[PDB]
Amino acid sequence: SSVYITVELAIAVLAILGNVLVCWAVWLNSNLQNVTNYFVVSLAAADIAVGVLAIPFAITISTGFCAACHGCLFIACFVLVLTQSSIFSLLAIAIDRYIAIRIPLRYNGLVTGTRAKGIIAICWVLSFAIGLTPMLGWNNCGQSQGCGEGQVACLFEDVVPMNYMVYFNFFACVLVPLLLMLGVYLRIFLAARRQLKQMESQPLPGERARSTLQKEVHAAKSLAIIVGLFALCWLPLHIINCFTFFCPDCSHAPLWLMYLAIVLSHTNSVVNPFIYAYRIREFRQTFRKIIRSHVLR
Amino acid sequence: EVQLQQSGAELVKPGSSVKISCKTSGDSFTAYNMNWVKQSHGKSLEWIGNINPYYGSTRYNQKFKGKATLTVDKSSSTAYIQLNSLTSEDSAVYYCAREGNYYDGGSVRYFDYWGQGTTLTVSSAKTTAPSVYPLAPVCGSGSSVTLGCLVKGYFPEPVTLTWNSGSLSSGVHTFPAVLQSDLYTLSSSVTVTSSTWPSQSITCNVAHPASSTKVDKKIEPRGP
Amino acid sequence: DIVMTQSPASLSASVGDTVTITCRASEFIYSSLTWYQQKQGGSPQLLVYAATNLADAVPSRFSGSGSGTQFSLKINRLQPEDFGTYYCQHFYGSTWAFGGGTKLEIKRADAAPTVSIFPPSSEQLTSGGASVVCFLNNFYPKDINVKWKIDGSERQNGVLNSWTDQDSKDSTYSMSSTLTLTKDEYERHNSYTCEATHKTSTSPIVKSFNRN
Ligand SMILES: CCCCCCCCCCCCO[C@@H]1O[C@H](CO)[C@@H](O[C@H]2O[C@H](CO)[C@@H](O)[C@H](O)[C@H]2O)[C@H](O)[C@H]1O
Ligand SMILES: Nc1nc(NCCc2ccc(O)cc2)nc2nc(-c3ccco3)nn12
Ligand SMILES: CCCCCCCCCCCCCCCCCC(=O)O
Ligand SMILES: CCCCCCCCCCCCCCCCCC(=O)O
Ligand SMILES: CCCCCCCCCCCCCCCCCC(=O)O
Ligand SMILES: CCCCCCCCCCCCCCCCCC(=O)O
Ligand SMILES: CCCCCCCCCCCCCCCCCC(=O)O
Ligand SMILES: CCCCCCCCCCCCCCCCCC(=O)O
Repeated sequence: SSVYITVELAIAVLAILGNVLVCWAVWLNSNLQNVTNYFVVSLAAADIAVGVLAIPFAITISTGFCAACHGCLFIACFVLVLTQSSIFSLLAIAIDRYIAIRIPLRYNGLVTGTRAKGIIAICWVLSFAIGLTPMLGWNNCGQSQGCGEGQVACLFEDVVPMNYMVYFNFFACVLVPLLLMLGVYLRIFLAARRQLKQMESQPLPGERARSTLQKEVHAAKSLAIIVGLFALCWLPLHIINCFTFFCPDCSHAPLWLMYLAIVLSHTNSVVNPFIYAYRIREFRQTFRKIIRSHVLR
Repeated sequence: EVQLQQSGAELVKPGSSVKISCKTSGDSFTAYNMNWVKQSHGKSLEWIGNINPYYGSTRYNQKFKGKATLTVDKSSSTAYIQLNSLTSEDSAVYYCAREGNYYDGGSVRYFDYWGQGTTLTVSSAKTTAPSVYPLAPVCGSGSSVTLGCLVKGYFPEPVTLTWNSGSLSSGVHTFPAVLQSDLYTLSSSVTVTSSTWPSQSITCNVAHPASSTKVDKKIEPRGP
Repeated sequence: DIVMTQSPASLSASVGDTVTITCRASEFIYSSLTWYQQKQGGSPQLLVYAATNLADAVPSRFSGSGSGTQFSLKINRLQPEDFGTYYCQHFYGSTWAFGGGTKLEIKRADAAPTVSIFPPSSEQLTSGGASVVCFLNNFYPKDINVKWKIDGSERQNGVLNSWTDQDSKDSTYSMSSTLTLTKDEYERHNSYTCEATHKTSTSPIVKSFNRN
């Protein structure tokens, strides 16, 4: 697999650039500085780590390294905590949009910068505690050979338990949040359509501006698309592991397929800046400013 | 149906302070920042500052720091601005506006609802009733004739100036008042067919409630 | 601090034609710019927000546009309800500022002023003052020039001018011009002329009197 490596490199460079661009935008332009965008910045950073770290670890583990059980389990599962943090932020954002759009009168005092701080900190902690189950002593170790004495080679499939990837990951810490996220979002959308359809039958300004509503709802859809693509990303991999696990002594997945879900899920962190540029005028204009500036500088 | 109702006009001496209020009805007061704007000479707008009703937290424009003080009584849904050490330059119309907020990916902000405005007049002038002078054509025409009424040396504004108790409507122009030293001066002209004057009685009416005066001046041909 | 600069300061136009207003920021505000409409004696009303976004019930004939430092509001087929003053405001940063405004006035056919001069009323002379008043009535365009002469010698002092807004009926402009003198100053002289110059004549409209 030559192409594969030059690939995971192309990824790292992309993800790093695009997300550094998002964070530089948010720092640079005051309009982007706000709770929603602190969670968005969390997403950016967690997707930068994958660029600088998770891909090199994706590239060592292919070549079958050998080391201490736990120090091996790190490089084995790291992108785990990243992915988890990505979910936590996505959900924080869905909820923030939910307060904003469903209960706009209490959003002012309810959602604050410092509280954003706290929820983010916490979410990172928990992204770790959950992120690597191995590190806490939960053990697939102790059951190549002559690799080493005090060193047991660490490769995902065997040194990574599939009784978790398909249970404490796919079933618990991914599908559930993703799902009540789909819920919160559909609730926002249906409700907003209801009250718009209502504002129509009663000439404005009945309660709040229709234009405003439609605008923040369009923005919510742009934000929910990010979730949709996240799902479209880790879903294939979790399907693979999913049915490969429920029939452990049944069949397994190829090289030429199985080596996708890794690439793909690794692609999940590349697209965000592009989705922003496409769906959101403030980012697009800022990226445009940063690039149109610091290029010809 | 949202409404911002501002307190009434204010007239004060220089050196004093004033508190203008804005009561909000038809929505939640604590949900939006309240802003104040100053309009000077009917034209230029300036942002004075804003206040968060929930916390009473404020941000001022640098220029008005120390001149303006913003405050809120949430109980009454009312926001106040208070101006201190008043000078003539503080004379203006003050608006409260309400700030709207939403997320398009940026923070989107606007003033969607404004108060009717509040007039502040700062002068060291004393209440003075006007001198009303009828102005008739130069001694000794055309198809039409133009008459005038000169209202001089008053304070404060406004005056009410009609002709023949408003029964004389068309052809009138009342000009904006101007300040001469400390006092206002204003004039009005009415133009009529020369068959109308002076065949018929034409009288300027001028009231100035501040001094509680009502005056009438018949326009009469100059001698002879 | 960020500074808005709006032009033109005043524009006259006819119902049915198209108009454009420009705001220019001293820094980069991106899209956060608001347009307000103020009608005479009214309060600013929200017109456009986020630089491109029509407020509720604003007619589609209004359009906002621009970004960064450069913005424009455009009105398509002008309607009579559209005359007034327009303002831009940036919401960028912690401290905000307004454009100087654009006053949108009705264009009508040129008109010559009707000019008439009134000597001091007797009651006033009794009071001890002397005020010579000149009216210049129902002219268009607004631009007009008034010259006060005493015994053929120009007088720039003691003169105070006032101008109406457009007339509610014919949309013309009028102006009063007042020459005040201490009664004794007034009597020391003989003839008084108030002389107007305006677009609609190649020679000054002149009204004079003597005190007999
Ligand atoms: C396989 C899994 C499938 C899961 C898919 C989930 C999607 C469902 C979205 C439901 C969102 C709203 O959920 C709930 O529904 C009812 C109406 O239906 C709402 O009620 C609302 O609509 C009704 C009219 O239709 C009004 O009478 C009511 O005033 C209004 O509040 C409740 O306020 C809301 O609590
Ligand atoms: N099952 C699995 N394998 C790998 N890499 C193993 C590569 C491989 C592929 C085929 C083969 O026969 C032996 C090994 N990475 C993996 N990452 C994940 C994963 C991360 C988060 C959720 O699932 N699962 N997963
Ligand atoms: C002080 C940091 C400067 C950053 C320059 C390049 C950008 C690289 C990563 C940093 C971005 C982090 C986002 C910070 C958001 C700012 C929040 C705020 O000021 O209220
Ligand atoms: C064991 C590994 C050590 C990791 C060190 C750093 C961990 C970082 C966790 C949280 C990410 C911080 C996000 C950066 C900026 C966000 C805050 C903000 O600007 O509002
Ligand atoms: C495993 C679940 C099977 C079916 C999926 C259910 C749909 C996904 C979301 C869950 C249902 C919607 C709950 C809405 C919560 C509303 C929040 C609130 O109280 O304001
Ligand atoms: C079973 C659920 C697993 C994953 C959930 C997927 C979420 C579904 C996608 C919803 C995103 C909404 C997209 C809105 C489209 C906007 C249209 C447009 O203006 O272009
Ligand atoms: C099974 C899990 C996969 C999820 C299913 C569907 C989710 C995919 C999201 C689809 C994205 C729609 C793109 C819309 C393009 C927007 C155009 C526009 O700018 O208006
Ligand atoms: C749009 C929602 C996406 C759903 C994600 C996961 C779906 C899983 C696919 C198949 C269902 C269960 C998998 C187990 C297959 C076992 C079949 C067997 O060999 O008996």
